[PDB]
Formats: sequence, C-alpha cells, structure tokens
Amino acid sequence: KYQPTEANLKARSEFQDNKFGIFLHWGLYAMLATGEWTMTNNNLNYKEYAKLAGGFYPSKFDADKWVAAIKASGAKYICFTTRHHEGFSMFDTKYSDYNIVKATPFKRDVVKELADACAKHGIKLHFYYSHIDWYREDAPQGRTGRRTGRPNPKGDWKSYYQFMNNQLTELLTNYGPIGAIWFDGWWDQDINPDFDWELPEQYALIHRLQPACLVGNNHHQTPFAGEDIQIFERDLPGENTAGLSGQSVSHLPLETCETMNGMWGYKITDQNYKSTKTLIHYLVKAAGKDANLLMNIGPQPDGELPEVAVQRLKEVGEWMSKYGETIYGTRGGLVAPHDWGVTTQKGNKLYVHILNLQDKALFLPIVDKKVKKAVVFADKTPVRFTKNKEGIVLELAKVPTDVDYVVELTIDD
Ligand SMILES: C[C@@H]1O[C@H](O)[C@@H](O)[C@H](O)[C@@H]1O
Repeated sequence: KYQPTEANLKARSEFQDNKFGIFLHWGLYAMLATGEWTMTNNNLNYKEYAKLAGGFYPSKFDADKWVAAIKASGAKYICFTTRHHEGFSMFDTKYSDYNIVKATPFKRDVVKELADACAKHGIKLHFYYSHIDWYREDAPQGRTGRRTGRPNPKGDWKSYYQFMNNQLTELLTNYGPIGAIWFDGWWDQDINPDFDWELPEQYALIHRLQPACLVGNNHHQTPFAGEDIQIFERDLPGENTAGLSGQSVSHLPLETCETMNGMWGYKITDQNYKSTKTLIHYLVKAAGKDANLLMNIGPQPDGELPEVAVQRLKEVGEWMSKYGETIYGTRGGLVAPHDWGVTTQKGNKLYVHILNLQDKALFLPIVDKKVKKAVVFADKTPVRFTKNKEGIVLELAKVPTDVDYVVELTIDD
C-alpha cells in the first residue's frame, strides 16, 4: 500500500512548520462577481458562459504585487486555483483551448507569473485542481452542473480522466517545484457510492513526478491511502459548526481553510471582511489544534487583490513580526484548546495564548510535566505561578485585553 518517501515526510514536517498560507480563488467568475458557484447556481449555458473569456482582461494584475502583499502577512505559501468547477484553466495548457492564454485577450499564463514571483519571494506554491467540471462534455455529472445544457450527462470518464492526468503532468513539469496538489470535487459523486475516482493511479503520478509534493483531497472523509495532508473546510479538526466536517482526525498534517469575507471567489456585494483580531484568532486557534490555516482572498476581475484584504494582511503581518516565534515551527500544545485560548509548543517551550480571559489568573492542568519557568513572551517579565493538585495557576499582572496575551513556559524534558 502507501509508502511515503523520506522526501515526502520531510515536506510534511516543513508544511506543519509553516502554519499559515493564503487561498486565491480566481477565474472567469470574477467577471460575474457573484461567486465561483454561479454557473451551477444560475443554470448558465456552458457555451454562453464560455463567451465571457473574450472579455477577460485583468489589466492591473501584478504577480509581484500579490506575492509581496501576501508575504507581508507572514504567510509562507499560496494555494491558487489553477482550474475550478467552471472548467477554465488559468494556465497555458495544450489539452484545452479554454484557458487564459488562448481564449482571452489577456494572453498571459497567470500561473507562470505567480510561480516566478513565489520563487522570487521564497513563498511555496500549491495548486488547487477541480475533480469536477461543468464545461467539458466528457465530464460526468454528479449532483452539480446538471443544467448547463451539456449533451451527455454520463460523460466519457476515460477521456476526462486522461485529460486531468495530462493537465496535472503539465502543472507538475512546467512550473518548477510545487508544494502541494489540492484536489476538490469528490463530494460531487457521493450520491454514487460506487464511483471509481481512480485515485491510487493519480496520486502515484503526482508522487512520481515530484515525490515531495503533498497530496490533499477536500473529500470531508477519513483520508485515502496516498494522501499526505487532511483538509478541514471552514472548521477546525473535530469541530463541525459550518456543517462540512464530521470526519475523524487522522495522523496526517491537518489544514483548515476559511474565507476572509464570506465567499471564495470575488463577490461585489460582499465587503464584510473579518477584523484583524478575528483573523489572528483563526490562525492561533488553528495552531493550537495542531493545524495550518489557509485564509482566502478572491481577486477582482481587474487583477487587483481587494484593498481591504491587503490591509488586513498587512496588519496580521504586523502582529506576526512580534509573535511569529509562538506559531512558526510549533505543534499543537500539550494543553487542549479552552475557552480562554490555546497552547502551542516547540522544543522545551509551551506557549499559552490567552485570547479570552476575564480574570487576573489562569489555571493550567499541567500535572506530570514540571514548569521550570514562566514569563510574558512580549517583554520577558515574570509570571508568578503556584502548583496544586490538578496543575498550576498563573497570577497575571492585569486582566488581558490583548489580541493574544502570550505567556511562555519552559518545561523540563
Ligand atoms: C475550497 C472550497 O471548498 C468547496 O468544496 C468548493 O466547492 C468551494 O467552491 C471552495 O473551493
């Protein structure tokens, strides 16, 4: 069965170490500015929808600007939608003329420009790839895309499968080293429990071209053999407030994805961006649950990242410059997430992230381990603490009102 290589295991460790990445959802749907599900939500004819590519020209696109804005947040990788459910390829593929170079006046391989900029800024680059397709006539139809006017609902699974494997070969050979392939769409065939996605062969292909490329699949299931990371959508592992994540937590590297407003693709009615404080909290709570955070922006049809999104990124980076040592290269801390906050850990250090506390003292259930030292991370002032039957009790100088009041504990062994 699945034997992950030494390189793959190293890449899993580096992934868990980086903690924070940015999701970019960009395609033809940015013209419509009503969301990447609009083609199926509105039952748009597939040929009519394809006509939009003739008017696609994000004149202000600047991959360098994007990646500099993203790096100023402290994020270490980008996950970019190379091709979403709409079926439009944002890269110069030779297996379909329905792509940004051939089909639009822009005539520019957006994916290549991104990969170059990412390489220049030392930001790893992951590729989102859609297992389902609402445009191609050989794509089989599950629950979505049943009213786009296509002629063969059953599709030609052999043709379409060969097409995906050839495009993945393109993406893995032409754009230098690729952090991960992020598959999505599996849930589209869940109504058909016998649907054979032929995943062993595809994962084998990916690992055969680049053995350190991680493989994820947003299937909301217990991971399948050959996957290298587990995806939780709009929820933290073991949580299910958004209704998409009832699956158990595995021993694979965990990653949570989330939007900065309410949608993945650019939405012109939706300018309700979460505060900087909410965003830092998402990141820290994820780290405290031993998971990465993948935070999304939907770029505009003129090619600029939304301005408010960029300012949020800038302010999150201002916080990260001060507190990143408590997040980077850590794992889920020895003390489970509580209502007051979370803990992370690295070496002999356990970081207590006090996010939400009304008191001037905090009880921690640390029994076996001995707490050798306790200081305020920000300036290294003492934290008095007393042992008791069930743990320790920190005595704080004030009721914390910071975004994250971090106390650094040194433990033995
Ligand atoms: C990552 C998100 O998860 C869902 O399954 C997708 O269908 C959304 O459009 C988005 O890509």
